[PDB]
Amino acid sequence: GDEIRGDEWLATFSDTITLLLTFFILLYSFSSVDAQKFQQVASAMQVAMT
Amino acid sequence: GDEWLATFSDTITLLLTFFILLYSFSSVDAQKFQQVASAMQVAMT
Amino acid sequence: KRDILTPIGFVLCFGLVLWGMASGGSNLKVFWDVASVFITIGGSMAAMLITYPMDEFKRLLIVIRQTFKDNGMSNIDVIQNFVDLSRKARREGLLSLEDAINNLTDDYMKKGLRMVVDGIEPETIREIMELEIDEMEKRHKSGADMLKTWGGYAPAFGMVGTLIGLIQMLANLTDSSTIASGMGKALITTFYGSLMANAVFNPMGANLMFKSGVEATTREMVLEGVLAIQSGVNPRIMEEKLVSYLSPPERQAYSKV
Amino acid sequence: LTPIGFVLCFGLVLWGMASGGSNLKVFWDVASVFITIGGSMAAMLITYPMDEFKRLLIVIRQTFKDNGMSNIDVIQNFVDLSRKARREGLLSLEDAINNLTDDYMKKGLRMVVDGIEPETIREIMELEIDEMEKRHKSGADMLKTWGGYAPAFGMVGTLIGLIQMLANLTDSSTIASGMGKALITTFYGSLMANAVFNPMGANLMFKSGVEATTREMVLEGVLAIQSGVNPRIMEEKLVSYLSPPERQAYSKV
Amino acid sequence: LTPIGFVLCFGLVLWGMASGGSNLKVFWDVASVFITIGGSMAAMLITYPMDEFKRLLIVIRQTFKDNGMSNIDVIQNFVDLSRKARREGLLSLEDAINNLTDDYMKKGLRMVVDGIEPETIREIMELEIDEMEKRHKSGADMLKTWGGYAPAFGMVGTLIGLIQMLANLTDSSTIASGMGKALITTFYGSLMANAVFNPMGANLMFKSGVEATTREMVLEGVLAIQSGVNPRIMEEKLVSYLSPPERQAYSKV
Amino acid sequence: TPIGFVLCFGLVLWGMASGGSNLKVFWDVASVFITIGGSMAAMLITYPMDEFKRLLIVIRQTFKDNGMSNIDVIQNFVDLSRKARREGLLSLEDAINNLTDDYMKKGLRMVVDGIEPETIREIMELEIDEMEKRHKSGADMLKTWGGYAPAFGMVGTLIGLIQMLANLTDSSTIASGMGKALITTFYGSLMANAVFNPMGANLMFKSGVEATTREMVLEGVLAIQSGVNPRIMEEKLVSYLSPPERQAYSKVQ
Amino acid sequence: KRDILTPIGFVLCFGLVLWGMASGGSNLKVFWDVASVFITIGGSMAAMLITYPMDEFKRLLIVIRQTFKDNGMSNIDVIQNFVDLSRKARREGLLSLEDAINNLTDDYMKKGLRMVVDGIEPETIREIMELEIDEMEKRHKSGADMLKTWGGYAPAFGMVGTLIGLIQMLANLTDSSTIASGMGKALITTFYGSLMANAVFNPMGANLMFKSGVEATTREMVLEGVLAIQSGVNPRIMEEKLVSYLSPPERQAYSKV
Amino acid sequence: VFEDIITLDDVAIQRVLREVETKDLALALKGSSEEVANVIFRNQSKRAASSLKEDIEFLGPVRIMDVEKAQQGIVSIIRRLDEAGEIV
Amino acid sequence: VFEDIITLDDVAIQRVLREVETKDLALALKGSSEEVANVIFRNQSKRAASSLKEDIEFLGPVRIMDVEKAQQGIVSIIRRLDEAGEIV
Amino acid sequence: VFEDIITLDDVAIQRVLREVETKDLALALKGSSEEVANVIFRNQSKRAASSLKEDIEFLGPVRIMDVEKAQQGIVSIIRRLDEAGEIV
Repeated sequence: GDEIRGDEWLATFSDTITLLLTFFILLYSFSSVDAQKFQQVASAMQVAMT
Repeated sequence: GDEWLATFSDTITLLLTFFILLYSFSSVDAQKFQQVASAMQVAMT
Repeated sequence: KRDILTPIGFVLCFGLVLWGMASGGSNLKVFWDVASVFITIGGSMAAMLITYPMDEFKRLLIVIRQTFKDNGMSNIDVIQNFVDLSRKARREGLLSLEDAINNLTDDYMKKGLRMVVDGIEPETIREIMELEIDEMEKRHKSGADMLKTWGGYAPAFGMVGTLIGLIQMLANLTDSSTIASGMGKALITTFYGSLMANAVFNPMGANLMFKSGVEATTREMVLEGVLAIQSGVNPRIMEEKLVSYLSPPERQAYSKV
Repeated sequence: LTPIGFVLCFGLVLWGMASGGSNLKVFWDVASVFITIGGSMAAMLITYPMDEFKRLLIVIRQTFKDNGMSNIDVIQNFVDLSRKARREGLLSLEDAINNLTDDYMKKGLRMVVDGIEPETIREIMELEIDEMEKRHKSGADMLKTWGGYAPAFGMVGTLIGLIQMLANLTDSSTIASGMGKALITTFYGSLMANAVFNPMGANLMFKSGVEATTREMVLEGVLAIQSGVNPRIMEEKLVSYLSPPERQAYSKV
Repeated sequence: LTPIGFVLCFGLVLWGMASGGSNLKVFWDVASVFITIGGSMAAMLITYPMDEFKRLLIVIRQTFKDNGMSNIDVIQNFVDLSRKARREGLLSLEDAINNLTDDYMKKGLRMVVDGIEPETIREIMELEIDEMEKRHKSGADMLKTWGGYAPAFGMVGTLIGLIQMLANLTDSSTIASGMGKALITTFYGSLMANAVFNPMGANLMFKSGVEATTREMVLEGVLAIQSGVNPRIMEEKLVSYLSPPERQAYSKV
Repeated sequence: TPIGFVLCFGLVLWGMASGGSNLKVFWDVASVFITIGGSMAAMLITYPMDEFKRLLIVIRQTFKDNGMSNIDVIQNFVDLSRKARREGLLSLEDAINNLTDDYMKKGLRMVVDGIEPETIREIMELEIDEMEKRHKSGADMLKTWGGYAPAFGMVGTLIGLIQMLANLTDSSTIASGMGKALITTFYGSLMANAVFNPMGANLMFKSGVEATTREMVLEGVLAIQSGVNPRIMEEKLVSYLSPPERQAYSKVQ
Repeated sequence: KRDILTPIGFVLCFGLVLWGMASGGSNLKVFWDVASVFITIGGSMAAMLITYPMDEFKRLLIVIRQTFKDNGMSNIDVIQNFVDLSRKARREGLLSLEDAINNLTDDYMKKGLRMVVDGIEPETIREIMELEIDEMEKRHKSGADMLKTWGGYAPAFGMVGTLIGLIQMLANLTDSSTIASGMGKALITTFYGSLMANAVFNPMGANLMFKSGVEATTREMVLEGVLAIQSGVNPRIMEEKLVSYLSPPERQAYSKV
Repeated sequence: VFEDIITLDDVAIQRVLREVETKDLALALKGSSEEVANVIFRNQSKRAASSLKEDIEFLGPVRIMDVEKAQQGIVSIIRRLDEAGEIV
Repeated sequence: VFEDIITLDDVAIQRVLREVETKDLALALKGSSEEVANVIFRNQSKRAASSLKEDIEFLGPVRIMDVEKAQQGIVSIIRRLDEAGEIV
Repeated sequence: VFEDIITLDDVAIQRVLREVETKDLALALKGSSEEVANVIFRNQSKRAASSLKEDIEFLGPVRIMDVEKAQQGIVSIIRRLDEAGEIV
């Protein structure tokens, strides 16, 4: 009953993305976001979602 | 009961979506980095 | 059999999800995204049409819908019906039962009893009626397998919408509207895919399998009641073997009549 | 329907891709296509030599266009043949057998017309069902294997993209757009798996079960012709294969 | 099974959470518990009928007492019963049967002293074993299903939190706190799956095998008493059911 | 044929070279030891030396042992059934020895030597089972290595990340160390998806193809002993052929 | 003869991981933190105590330890011991082996031989000896399944540690000490969990089943050797039947004598 | 033979019919009268009678001697259970 | 005798033809004239007749007695089938 | 003829004390003298002798003339091995 499941890639993808997220959170910890650039994105998502 | 790990990698990718976007609008403070780098050594070493 | 866990489970499941969505002051429109509907709901449904032809897709949907109906009468009534049939069949013969076996709504008791009245040998009746049970279980398994197939397709297409959204977001970092549209696509495609899989498709297909097994047991004891009518026995050995098929929490219920 | 499901699947996904006004060229990358499609294709050549791959491709293509007779029409032909066999014997069915369009009903009934005992007729016909199921399973297994390879080589290409961009970076903005190009190959592998390979593999599995039910139905009824059962008894046993929607459709015909 | 693994599991994980001078209130959210536990419980109600839950409660209640009969005790009394069945006949095995508390030894032993065929006894006792394994397997499957639902509905709550926060960002400094708050439901789902549901489901599966071995041991001893084997024969036949730690403990007593 | 391997690594190598970055960013001698050596060392713990020797034998069989065409199997058996009908059963010795296919001379030799047909099936079904067991064991070893290689690549990636955090000095080299640590994961996924997993699936598919041919040969051998008509022998053995193969066989026979 | 693959594998596996850990001239202390030990190693071990009671968990630990402490005589030495015993059996009688049997080290061999000396029926000895093999195989499978259960628990609790680290980092992303503590928790919990699963637990469980199958084959050959003493055969028919169980590398290994 | 069935009561004629199979009943009914078939096809099921309607036609040519033995066999079974609860 | 198979009806011959083994039928057809085989060829399917064509031709010169014993098997099958429904 | 066990060699007694039941042998030894018991105990395994001792201290009071049935059966065991590898 050797079922063929195409999820062997999933373990590598999940761990690779997980440490990529953990590594990008580190960069954001000691970074300063541009307030004007963020304000454009924040206001645009209110329009898009609502 | 492990079909949800597909959704976990989906959600972690979703979590990474915001931070890659935030990182594009960001620059290194060069002083908060020293605080994080110094405390990095203290926590592990 | 007046099952209440499934209606209650659905109300609490979506009621808790809806309560979570309407938590704080969030307006419910933020959880609606047409692009997301096309990607995960539309994409997984279209993948379902690749797996299942539309003619067979309609058939399995009908099979799923019929299994969740109230059906006919309970395991208590069929034993009462068979015992009443045994009294009438043991006095007026196997015939004169045509009126009694024609107003029934089982369509499986009717099939077996009509063969009994016609005078078909028990071996032929048993093999025909056991073939009905085997093929009905195959139909129910096919419907439940179809729900489980959709339960895997929807989260798979929810992840596709995540990649679509992130690729869109990262390729248009100078346009805030495209950033907002891409990120809304990625977040809501996963939300739709996880809701369909975990709140509907996966639980419901497993629910179909439990209902199929209960229905198979009901048909297994209807066959015994049919075969015992043909091999005429008094309505005390009939009620002796029919209650043996009852569930442990059901046998004592019949004892109180 | 599978041919329209393919059109619907890519059409609905593409509409969602273009819904937010973004240009669709951001999803197009020739290098990503060759890494994901070519890499998974090359891996399939490792699993299957390019002689069994062709045969399995033909096996998949054969099931896509075959249009057999309906199960309801199987009842009618068997009921008609059983009624005719009870009037003029089995040899009168020879002209009717050659008018069939199954090659499985024909094979079983031709053994019935000749003197072939029911024991060997059954095991020959069940052998055809078992080998038909095995052939469909092998074709479905080939499609499911490709449904795993394509995201696997999409992940390999994503690592290639991530490593390449993280080595040569100029600013935080060019890094963010680097992840987008790196994830295109993963998007290709996920799309190919979920829209083509996996649904086609499950389609073959579903078709195998449907044809197996029809063939068990045909076998149980080929043996009834030569056993001389009553046409009503044959119909009663035969109709215990159809869905209740099919049972009423056969009643009115 | 004592509930010390649950205290250790949550206690040791809680110590790690609070280790690096981290405040634990960032991990507490009352609404997150309802989304994760309540959402997965409502899915379990859809998945399983009422009788399955009642059967699950029975086996789970049993596994927390386990005040049964030791395997060394089973052979010790079976060997003693062999001597009396040899010294004083089989009919004398009536008071010793009713003075034990096993509820499975007695049923098999009473069959032996009532003149029932060895094949008949094996049929009844082995069917009872299969019933016990089926009850445990279905109970373990229910807990494993809940172990898949809890992380699934924890991620649904995380997605809801991410969607809600993104609709009202407005700060650029509350994003990380909002993402951390939304992640709590997923953490609850993983914690409940890995510390409660999955280990309890594996506990039921392991307990089923232990009881199956004990019942197979009793069936062998019951059949040995019926055939009047030598007390030495049944001893070495039943010793081949004990671990080497148990064999040295049994010989020293 | 290593055509799949050349295409697999050629397309992957082309993908790395497709980007403007030099191929040296993908090369890391230390990463090879962590991924290849780490997963190989776990395989040494997992498998004894006997399994490795059996795996090497079954790998060499794949590239060398071709097999026999199913069209030739039916063509030979039909003629052998025909010849054994005109002449006696003890007249195929010339044809038996001239068969260029193992397991078929051996199967036919115990037919002319008068051993019971049921024992012939058991002897030659066990030969099928050991062939299947040998291939499954080798396939499981390759699939286990296909799981070990990305797991140890992830371990090497984690080691690189942990080392980078400890020695955090320059913020402009954080992403460079990010991509350098990812080389181990790239090696693990590349070795799993281009070597181990496709080769393990290759053994599983080759086992099924062989098992079908052996069962077809066993079916023909048993039909020769219990003398059946050549029409029945052909009809029984045609079931093993695909619909495309039946047309090819029909022209010759 | 001697199993040297798994000690080589352990030295190579943990030597290479240690070599990578110290590759950059960094302190090995950076890979140690108690929080990750408490979450992954402590959490998965405590989850193992939920699955396995301490009495049974310790019992399976001894079974695992005893399986890898094989110091018994090799398969060739057992065969050479049986032909030596068979020579004395047909020269001085079966009762003369009482002194030789009590000096044996294999408890399985003595158990079968003592029954033969006492005159237990041949089909009773085979039934008992087969039950010895079957129950020993079941015990080994329980020990290997215990290791595989731990091989899934440890990575699962390493992902819980990742969730703990991420939430801790996200809640206090302006502390720079919570960031470092959360950063280490997320990465090192995964590091511990993957090492336990892929370097220790999963390879050990599979290794255990291979040793169980080899030991079962040795017992099956000891049973035939024991049963041939009872029947009575010169050390020429005994030698040919015993070596059929020998592995192909072992078949001609003893061919010199 | 096969004449005193009309006098036989309606309850008991159903009882004997459950013993004699379709093949025996149809063989004896070829050499009978029209009103006997009406008697037979009124204590049988509505669709069971239709089964015997076509069976008798399907036989076609047949030796006459088979009719009496089937009729006698149907007569014989009635006598051998004539002492049961059914009226003589 | 085996020479009486010609006078039988096509329906009766067809039933016994698929019952008699092809080897038995071939063994009993050497002692009969060509006209006998015509009533056998027509009352069989094309595949069954084709198998009979090669079986009679590739059997070899057989003893006269062996033909005699084969005809008894065929001629006795119709003997019990005389009252089973076959009309002679 | 009983009491010939003490006259045969140890190997012959060892073989015949390998298939007799431990109950009837105990039944055939309760009335025998110590010299007959001595030749039985030392030509048997330690476990077998302990089993015999347990079977002679818990036999209970039994009547005469049934021991001779065990004794004749024990002697008959020697008779059936007289035509085998065993010698007298």
